Amino acid sequence: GVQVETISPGDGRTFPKRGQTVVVHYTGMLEDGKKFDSSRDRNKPFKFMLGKQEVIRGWEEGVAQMSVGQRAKLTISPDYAYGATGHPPIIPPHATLVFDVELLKLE
Repeated sequence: GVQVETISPGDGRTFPKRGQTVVVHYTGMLEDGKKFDSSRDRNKPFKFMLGKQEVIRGWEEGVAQMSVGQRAKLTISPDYAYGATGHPPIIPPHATLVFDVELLKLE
């Protein structure tokens, strides 16, 4: 599944719902800390629609548990990420992923 650990608190009140668009900054890392992707490096927040299945399951279910303004560490099992096949060569088979996610706003 996905484990959500707070880095810094959000408002504690505004949680995203299915169909809403979330705006986030994120960094994705493998278990040894290697970064594989980051919106901060592009200086461009990332948007996705909750429930559209346009991101991996853990990032979706994890952000659903975040409030606006929160920054959190999401640890995601491979079955909630890229599974047995992965995303070669950047994501190996059966990889647990760690994302640092900041929920900036809902649209």
